[PDB]
Amino acid sequence: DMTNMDTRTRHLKVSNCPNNSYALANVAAVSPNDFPNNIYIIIDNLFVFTTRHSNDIPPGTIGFNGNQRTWGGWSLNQDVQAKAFDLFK
Amino acid sequence: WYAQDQSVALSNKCFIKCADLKALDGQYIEASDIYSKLIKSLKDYFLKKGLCQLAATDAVAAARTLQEGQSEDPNFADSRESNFLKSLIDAVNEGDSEQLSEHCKEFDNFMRLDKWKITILNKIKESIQQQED
Amino acid sequence: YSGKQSYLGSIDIDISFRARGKAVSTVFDQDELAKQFVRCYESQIFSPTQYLIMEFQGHFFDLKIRNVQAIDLGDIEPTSAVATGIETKGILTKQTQINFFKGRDGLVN
Repeated sequence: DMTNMDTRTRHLKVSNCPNNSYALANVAAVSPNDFPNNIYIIIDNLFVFTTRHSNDIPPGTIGFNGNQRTWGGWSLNQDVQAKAFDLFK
Repeated sequence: WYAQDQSVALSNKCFIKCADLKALDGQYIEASDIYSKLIKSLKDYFLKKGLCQLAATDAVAAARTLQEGQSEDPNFADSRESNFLKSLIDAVNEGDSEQLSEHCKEFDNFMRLDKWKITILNKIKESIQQQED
Repeated sequence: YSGKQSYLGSIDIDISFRARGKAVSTVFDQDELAKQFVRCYESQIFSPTQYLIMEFQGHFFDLKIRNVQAIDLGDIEPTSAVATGIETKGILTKQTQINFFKGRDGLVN
C-alpha cells in the first residue's frame, strides 16, 4: 500500500550490492528506519526501485548492484537523491 | 629427522610431500618456503614455488622466483617450465584468465599437468576471475 | 624536500581498463575522471609513473601517472618544465592541469 508515505528526499550513498542474492532480488535494500517494506521509490526522479528491509545496510545508505550503476551512470560512494514513488498518478 | 641425519635425498622426498600437501591445503606461503628449502627435480621445484606464490595473489614473488631460477640454474633458464611460469605471471599481471587457460593447454600438450598442478592452476584462475568480477 | 615545488601544476595520467575484455570505445570526458580522481585522492603526494586502481561507472581503471609538473603556490605562469622523474613531487589540488591519455591498454578513446 502506497497511499501514505514519507516522500521526503534523502541523500544516500551508492555501495556494492550486499551479496549476489540481493542483486538478483532487484530490490533496493534499505534499513527499516529508512522507509517501509515492499514499496516503490524513485531516485533522481528517473530510476525506480522496490524497497526491501535489510539489516546489513545502516540507515541513510542504499545498496546497488552492478547493472543498476551501469544504467544510472554512477560510480561507487556517489551521493544521490532518493524519494518516494507512486506510478498511478 | 633425516636432515639431522644428513640424508639429503630422503629429506627432499619428505619436504616434497609436505609442501605438496600444504599447497593443496591452502598453505601456499609455507609450501613455497619448503620449496625454497628443497631448491637450496630442481626445475619442478622452481615451478611449484611460483605456483604457490600465484595462489597467494603474489605475482611479484613469482617473478623473483623465476628470475632466481633463470640466473642461478641454466637448465631452468631455458626450460619449458620457466617459460610456462613467465607466461602465467604475465597472464596474472594482465588479469587475463582465458590467456592463462590457453597457456595451461599448451603446457599440458607438451608436458602433462599432474593433478596437483591442475588444482593450483585452477585456484590461480579463480583468483583472476574473482578480481574481474 | 622540494622546498618550493610542492604543488602540481600539470599532471598527465594514462587511463586503461583494468579489465580489457570489458572495454568500451566511447569518448571519455577527462573532467569527470578528474573530479572523481581528485575526490578520491585529494591532499596526497604524487610522483610520475605511479600505478593506481580507480573506479568509474562500474568500470575499474588502472591510472598511471605519466609525468608530473611541480610548481610552487604563486606562479601565475607555469615556468617549471613537465618533468618525468620520480624526484619531482606535488600535492594534488583542484587547480592542477589534469591531462588524460591512452592507458596501458591503448583501448580507451
